[PDB]
Amino acid sequence: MKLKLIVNGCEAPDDYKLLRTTINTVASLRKTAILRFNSERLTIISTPKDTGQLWCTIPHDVFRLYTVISARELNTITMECNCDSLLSVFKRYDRVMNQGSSSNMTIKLQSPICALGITFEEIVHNKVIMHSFKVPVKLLFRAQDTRIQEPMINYIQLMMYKLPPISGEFGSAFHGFIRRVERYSNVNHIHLMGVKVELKIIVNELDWHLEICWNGPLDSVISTHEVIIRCKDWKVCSKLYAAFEEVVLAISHDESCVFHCSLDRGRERGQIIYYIA
Amino acid sequence: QQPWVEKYRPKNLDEVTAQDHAVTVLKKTLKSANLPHMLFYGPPGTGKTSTILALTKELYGPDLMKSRILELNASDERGISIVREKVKNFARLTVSKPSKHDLENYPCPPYKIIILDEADSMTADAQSALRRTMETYSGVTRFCLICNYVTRIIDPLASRCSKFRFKALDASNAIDRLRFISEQENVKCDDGVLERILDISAGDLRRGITLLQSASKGAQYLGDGKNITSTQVEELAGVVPHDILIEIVEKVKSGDFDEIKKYVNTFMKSGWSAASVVNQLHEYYITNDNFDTNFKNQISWLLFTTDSRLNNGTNEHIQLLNLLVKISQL
Amino acid sequence: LSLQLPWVEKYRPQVLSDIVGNKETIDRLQQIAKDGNMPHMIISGMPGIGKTTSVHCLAHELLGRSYADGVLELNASDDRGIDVVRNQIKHFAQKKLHLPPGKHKIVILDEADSMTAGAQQALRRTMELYSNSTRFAFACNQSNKIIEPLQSRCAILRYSKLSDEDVLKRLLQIIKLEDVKYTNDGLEAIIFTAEGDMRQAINNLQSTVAGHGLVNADNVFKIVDSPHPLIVKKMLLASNLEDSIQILRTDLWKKGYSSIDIVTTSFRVTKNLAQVKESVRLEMIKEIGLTHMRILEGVGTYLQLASMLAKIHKLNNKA
Amino acid sequence: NKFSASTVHLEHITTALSCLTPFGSKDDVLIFIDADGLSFVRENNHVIKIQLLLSRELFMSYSYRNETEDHMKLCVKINHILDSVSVMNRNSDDIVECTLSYDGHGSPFVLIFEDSFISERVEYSTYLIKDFDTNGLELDRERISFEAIIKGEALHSALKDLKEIGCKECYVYAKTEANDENVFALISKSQLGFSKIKLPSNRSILEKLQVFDGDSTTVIDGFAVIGFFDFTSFDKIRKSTKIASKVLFRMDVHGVLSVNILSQLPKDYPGIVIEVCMLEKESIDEAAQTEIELLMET
Amino acid sequence: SLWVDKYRPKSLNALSHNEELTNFLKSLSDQPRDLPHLLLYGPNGTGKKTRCMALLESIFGPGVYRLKIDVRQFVTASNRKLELNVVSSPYHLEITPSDMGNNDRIVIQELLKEVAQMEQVDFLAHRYKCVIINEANSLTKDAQAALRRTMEKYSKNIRLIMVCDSMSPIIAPIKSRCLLIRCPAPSDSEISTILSDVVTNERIQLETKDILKRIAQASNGNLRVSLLMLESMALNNELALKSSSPIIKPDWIIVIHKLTRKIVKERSVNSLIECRAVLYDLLAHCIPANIILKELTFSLLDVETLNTTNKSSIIEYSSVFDERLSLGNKAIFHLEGFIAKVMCCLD
Amino acid sequence: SKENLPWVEKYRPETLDEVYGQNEVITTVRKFVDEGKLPHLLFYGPPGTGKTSTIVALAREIYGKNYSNMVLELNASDDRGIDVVRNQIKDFASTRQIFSKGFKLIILDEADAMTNAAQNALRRVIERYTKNTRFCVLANYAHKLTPALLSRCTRFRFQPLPQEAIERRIANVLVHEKLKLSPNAEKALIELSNGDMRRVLNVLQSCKATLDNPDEDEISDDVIYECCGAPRPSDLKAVLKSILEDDWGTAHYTLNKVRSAKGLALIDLIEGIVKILEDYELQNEETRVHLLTKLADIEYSISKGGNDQIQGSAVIGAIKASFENET
Ligand SMILES: Nc1ncnc2c1ncn2[C@@H]1O[C@H](COP(=O)(O)OP(=O)(O)OP(O)(O)=S)[C@@H](O)[C@H]1O
Ligand SMILES: Nc1ncnc2c1ncn2[C@@H]1O[C@H](COP(=O)(O)OP(=O)(O)OP(O)(O)=S)[C@@H](O)[C@H]1O
Ligand SMILES: Nc1ncnc2c1ncn2[C@@H]1O[C@H](COP(=O)(O)OP(=O)(O)OP(O)(O)=S)[C@@H](O)[C@H]1O
Ligand SMILES: Nc1ncnc2c1ncn2[C@@H]1O[C@H](COP(=O)(O)OP(=O)(O)O)[C@@H](O)[C@H]1O
Ligand SMILES: [Mg+2]
Ligand SMILES: [Mg+2]
Ligand SMILES: [Mg+2]
Repeated sequence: MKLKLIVNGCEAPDDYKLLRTTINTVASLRKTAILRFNSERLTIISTPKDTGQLWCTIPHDVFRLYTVISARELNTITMECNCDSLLSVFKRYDRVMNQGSSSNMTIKLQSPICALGITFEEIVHNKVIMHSFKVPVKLLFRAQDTRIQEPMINYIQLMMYKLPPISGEFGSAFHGFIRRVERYSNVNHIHLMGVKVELKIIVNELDWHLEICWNGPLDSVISTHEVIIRCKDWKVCSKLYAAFEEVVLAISHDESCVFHCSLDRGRERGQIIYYIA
Repeated sequence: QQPWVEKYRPKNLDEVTAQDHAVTVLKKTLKSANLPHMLFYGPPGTGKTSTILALTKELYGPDLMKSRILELNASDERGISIVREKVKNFARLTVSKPSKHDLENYPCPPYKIIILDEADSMTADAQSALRRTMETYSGVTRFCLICNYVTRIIDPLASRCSKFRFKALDASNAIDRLRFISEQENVKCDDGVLERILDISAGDLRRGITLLQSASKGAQYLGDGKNITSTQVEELAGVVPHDILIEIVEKVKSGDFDEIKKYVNTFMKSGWSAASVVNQLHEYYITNDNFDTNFKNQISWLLFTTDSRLNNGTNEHIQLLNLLVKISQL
Repeated sequence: LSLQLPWVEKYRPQVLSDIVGNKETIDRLQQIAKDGNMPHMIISGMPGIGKTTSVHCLAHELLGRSYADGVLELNASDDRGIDVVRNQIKHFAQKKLHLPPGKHKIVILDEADSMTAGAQQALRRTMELYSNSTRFAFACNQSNKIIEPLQSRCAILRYSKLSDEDVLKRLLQIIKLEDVKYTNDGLEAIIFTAEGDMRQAINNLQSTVAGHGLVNADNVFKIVDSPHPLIVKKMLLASNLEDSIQILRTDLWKKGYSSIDIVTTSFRVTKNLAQVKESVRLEMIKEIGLTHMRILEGVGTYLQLASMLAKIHKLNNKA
Repeated sequence: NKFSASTVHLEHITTALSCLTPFGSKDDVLIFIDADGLSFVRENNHVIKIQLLLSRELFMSYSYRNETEDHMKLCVKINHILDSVSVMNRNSDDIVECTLSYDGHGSPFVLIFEDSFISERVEYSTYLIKDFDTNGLELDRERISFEAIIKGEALHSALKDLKEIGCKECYVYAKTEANDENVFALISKSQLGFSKIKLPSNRSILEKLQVFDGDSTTVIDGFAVIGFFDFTSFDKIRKSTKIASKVLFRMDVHGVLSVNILSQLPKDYPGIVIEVCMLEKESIDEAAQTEIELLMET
Repeated sequence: SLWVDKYRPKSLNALSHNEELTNFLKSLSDQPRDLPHLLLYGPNGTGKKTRCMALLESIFGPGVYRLKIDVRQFVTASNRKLELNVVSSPYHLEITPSDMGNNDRIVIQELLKEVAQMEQVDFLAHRYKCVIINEANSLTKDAQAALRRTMEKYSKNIRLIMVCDSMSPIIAPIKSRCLLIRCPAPSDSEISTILSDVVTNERIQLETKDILKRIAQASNGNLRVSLLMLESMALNNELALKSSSPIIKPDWIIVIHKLTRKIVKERSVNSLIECRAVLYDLLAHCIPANIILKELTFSLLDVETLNTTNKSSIIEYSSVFDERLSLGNKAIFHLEGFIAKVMCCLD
Repeated sequence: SKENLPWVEKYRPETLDEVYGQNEVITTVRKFVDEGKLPHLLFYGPPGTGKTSTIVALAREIYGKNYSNMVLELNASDDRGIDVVRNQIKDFASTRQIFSKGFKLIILDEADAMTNAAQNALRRVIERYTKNTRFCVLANYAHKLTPALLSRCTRFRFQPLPQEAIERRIANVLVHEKLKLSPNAEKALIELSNGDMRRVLNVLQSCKATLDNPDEDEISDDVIYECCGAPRPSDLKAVLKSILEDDWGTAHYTLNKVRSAKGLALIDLIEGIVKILEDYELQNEETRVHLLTKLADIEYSISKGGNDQIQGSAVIGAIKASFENET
């Protein structure tokens, strides 16, 4: 049950910013989150159990230290933690490194309800200020842990589209495409479309009908594909794409939608999957 | 494929049978454009929803159907606020322009239709907000109210709507549709059948088609290739056999309370619905010639009271025992 | 068109001497207007007997030329919430307008029965603290709709239904100022159809003189009908069923009265019916309610009213 | 289609549309489309009416292929256009291009926005025209009691102060003196009591104040023009005065007030002519005007 | 474990009560494509739910008995944040909306309108999902009005098999769109045979097999009641059914019998107040008032000291007050009225 | 475009001279208009009597082309709450008249659907602004109106439409549609009308649709009875003769044959037999009581469903057991 990890944001900016990308998303989705500390990999889960589910994979090489032992299989212990407190602590460290510092995070599992001893250091300008925090968490049981499994997605003859990276010429154009529907206050359903490559945001209602289009180039690695989604999930998709260069969009015909995000750390790659029903 | 009730649902106004006083007017409406506000009322399973959904098709066409039709049933919210905003805004909406194909094929009337199915389940406050909506925008939109109990529609709303009563589908005017459906499904029936199915199902073609489907699904399960007889139809309909109802009658004739109570306790264990045994007793007592005028005059009111009490959702055992004990004291 | 006001507003009394009826109360109001010391009062009664024109005239006479900045009339058409009581009424009470000795500011809270509870509970403190300068004149139709602590500090003035002579005097004054031709039976019919309501007497007289000119029984009864409670009472107090069904049909069904209106009026008439045994009255109430339920459920037919009358006669003859 | 209009100055259209938001933001807006341009006529409770004027020179393109009819009237919900045109036209390298079109009756009003790589399209289904005459809420051209021209900033400050002090009711003064002195104040009845905001007589604020004898020709001095207006309707011009340089005020003897917002992008187009007609209250009270006069005396 | 849920048949061939009802369910399951909406009605404890499960097993194959329980949240107009457990499984869904209360409309308009608009297109046969509505007779006449069109329009992707007893308070439109399947209660011979199967399987030592017949006649055609009685008697007698084993009965039944004895013996106002106290005690235990009235009537009719006139008056008052309770709000008034009328008629 | 309208709305009286039936009300409001003083009006009557047409025609005559800016028509389709009463009606009444030199009109249709809170706030609005605005209240149920609002408004009763007015409107409709109506069919239409012109128009339109050639054929009584699905006047007396003169075996057969020849409904036969028996000279005073109290219960049970044959036999039993008293 002994859990201890060390994070250094300045040492590795990518894996650290993906950790910022995972925490902000689980804060924006809903309160509380599920953290399974597998001996080789971390996975941050927000299961509402219609509402979407996020499954972000975090490897073990991202942190300087990943000592994890438990009596369960593969040293797996699963936490339930209120996301507001850890988000506040994480923002505090963001301000700590913004003011100028290179200190690391010492996170230890100090004691079923437990807490994490997230302690770090900050220097103002050659002064020593110790920041100590304790976020109360609960220990998920193994029988409760196996009740949570990642949603499955198939494409017998469906269609995944390669979203252009945000660092390219068309990245800002596609970001504006995704955020264009977010400007309207009175929108609750968006109807995505798939033609094989064009994708359109259609919002048809009793007296008004949006039909936004993307006329730029698109890629689909290797038939109609339409789905009805909520606007908040589209906002989460916007936020996920804004922080990812490699974004994968797959659309199922009246079944589901999946927002796949991947960071090429090469090394195991960190991936974020947003299952949407 | 699909249940026979949905497979053989009328698609055009030429398959709605036995309602020749309300279909001819709607078909004359096809040529003109003066469709009035309609109030469809009648017994359940008479074809009102199968008539409006066919008239809408003939009037508009599949492509114009999604744009010129708004359907609101009891399965969605129809409160005073909903009537005041959604229905009013749809009525205020301008008539959509038909396409060239729609104009060249379908009549395309210059109005839209708001169908309010199961309007008897609407509160009298929400019904009062339609009174001026169906009159101010009567030239841009049309209204069709469908219900089974016309008394639950307020008089101001019933005044503005043309009333079309859908007749009960008995074995005389709905026999042709059942015989067409049976022949289309290769159902081999005896003589007398298809006239007993339409009699057990009193004024309801939906039940008369479901019972025929149920009788065929067993006939094709046995595999002997025999004709469906008039006893199986009652066996899957719930009609009490004429040997148990006879025991009921001959136990009523002997006015001993305890034996009647014991036989009713045994009878209720067989699962028979009281609404069917009361009906069969009504037929037996009214049609019999061994009972005088006073006995029938009292039995009519007794059976009427029992049926009215059973319609309110009461215990079948208590009401049936009370009815039979009262009959035994006549 | 024309600027000619309706006679209800054209002949609204502007002095306390022109308000007929309740002589013992109007005289006391005049005594208050002369002396000056006006206590907090609650004027209640039936509609149209002169409860508003009395308070307004009393305030006018009591304040003279200071009426514009000495009164604060808050009706139900204004937002008489708790915020208004806490701000506008408080600031009007805190005003230090100088008045002749004995005179006081008047807050005419007309239609105070529709005021909310928190507003009245704040009004409690408003009249508790600022009582030496401003006075509150509540005008209502039902005194029980004002909370008991507010009624404790006030003086209750119960206006009554106007008789057949005060209304006749006011009608004769109007007919003298409008040169209206009349006959005694027509004026008596107007009084009978008014039911102690001066407003509904003036309106009927104006309608009759506009439609026909001469005020006789025929010209009156051909434009304004006899009161339907008095026809429902005649229907419910008959002897035979064939004589009550006639008054039901030919006087309430072919005339245009809804069945629910007939039942609602029948309940009120039964509640006030006299010379009827209490068992008979409660049975009649039960039979009227059983038909009211059926009419409210949808079956508002003449057959149901006939059945209700038949059951009333059944309970009358033996039960 | 039968009508098409495109532009890039989305800020101007957004400012014009935001002047119709004070009148609810949850109802219907009626649009005129003729050769001169396109307008938004909005009325509330038949007591106040606001009318925009977007000239054809404002847009780069204005075709109006409707040869059959002189003008086209359509009725749509106002909130949706307010939300749509609020693109703020960011990323100045790629200017968001507007496209307004309307094919005719039965066709929806189209708002196509082009972001070079993005071409979104919004369709607004029109509603049936309510049987109301916009000519009712109009002022005389022969019965003007007074005509005043006031700069936008001072008037906007006056309305802001009136809103801040509550101002449940408002009054208007217009008196001209024979010694070229012109007085113009917005007297208000609020929680505070009796408050007066006197506009300065200098030509930088009061360019021209002329009081007539109900004939719009005579110049009578020493007379006063009194207009009792509900501040609920008078506050609707506050947002319109935030974009105006000069405001024209005209009232007649029949109790209607015409606030003419003069707003001063293409060179040919004059601007947004915003006209806010307003009805005067009946003012059954008679001593209130006497008190207004006495307050203006001292 | 409970012997009711440990010997429940899990197939159409393991259901031994009515050979005629199994041969009809097999005919229904032969061609599952055209399965109509079904309404199973019969006496309680017959096994209508078990036969529905067997039909679902014959249609969708095995795997209909692995039930996953999820709680769905529904919000009313007043934002009361109501609650309802939704027992579900592969290929079928089970709901008892009547438990939600008078707000069953808010669940039959959400669950039955969201699973009927899913089309169940998996990876191409859309098929249909069978929804079982337990206690279909407890709906408030507004859940059925919003259900008739729901199951009529979306019949392609959903099928409804409603389970109920005494289908009187079910409206005519619902019964018109549903195929009515009667489930008669087993005779004492079949119940005795089933109890014999249980006792040889459980290895309990019975003597005088007549005891199983006694349990069958005491259960009144209720397999659940008979099995619970058998288990209680075996456990209280240490797995040895002696010939004088006491046939245990529900406590509320004995209390209702004592109430009937008090009514027969004492007929006064104070006895009526004691009867009210007993009725309030029974009502505090969530026992339906209709069932209480039925038991009271059929226990007062079993008294051997009452003549035919008294029994006829009792049954007439029972019918009248049952109809009154069906159209009322507070049942204590109707129960007291029935008891007072019985007391007045007896003396 | 007026020919694509339903006959109910196509033949709406545009002027006050096209409103038939109500004469003492029209001839009073016309004198009110000509004199120049229009008091606060209340229009009461059964549905389809012509209240909403009379008030609109009166306002059109008063204002002419200024109808739009001087009439505030509010009905049950609008949220006529206390907030609306204080925020729209009050400022429509407060503002000065728009060029007409007279008064404004506020028409509150279906005022019986207004709440008591919104009706107790309109009283002082009516009283205060009487000089420059007037109020017309239209309702069919006067028990939902507050007594003070009923006292502030002059009451005009719209009687059910007489036979002569219905026949004179029928003549105009026949002239405009080039239709022909048999003398025996006009009486049937008037009898089924129950004083409602909307029923006249809605039945006549379906009668025209029923005719194969609407330019040569005539609308007989058979056409009307088939279109509206009502029992013939002979089928209502044959059933009663069988019930009151035959046995219990042939009366049932006659009833079920009458109800199956043309598919007639039980409730229509009940309401026809009631009207036929109301003219009877029953000399027991208990036969009438039994008939009413039993046929009303059967009518109430019919409205909630149930077995049709059981209720049909109950009608025969209730009519037979009642006349046993008379004999
Ligand atoms: N005249 C008819 N001709 C042919 N089929 C009919 C007719 N009347 C009813 N049906 C059949 O009855 C079934 C149900 O018809 P619907 O019109 O949907 O029911 P309904 O008349 O609306 O009764 P409700 O919904 O309880 S009010 C369908 O299978 C129809 O085909
Ligand atoms: N006693 C009276 N003397 C003279 N006119 C009267 C009298 N009572 C009522 N009126 C007339 O009634 C109209 C004014 O009614 P009000 O006095 O305002 O009614 P009210 O008695 O206050 O009833 P409510 O509460 O307002 S419904 C005018 O036409 C008056 O002339
Ligand atoms: N006296 C009449 N003369 C001619 N047509 C009439 C007459 N009365 C009613 N109608 C017709 O009936 C239609 C409906 O009547 P309306 O006046 O609009 O409603 P209403 O009579 O006021 O009934 P309510 O109370 O509003 S449901 C009118 O449009 C006319 O076509
Ligand atoms: N054919 C059968 N053989 C053995 N037991 C049965 C059979 N049918 C029903 N049962 C018993 O009935 C019990 C369930 O009854 P239930 O389905 O609740 O009846 P109902 O549906 O009438 O309420 C089960 O425990 C089962 O043991
Ligand atoms: Mg239907
Ligand atoms: Mg008053
Ligand atoms: Mg009307």
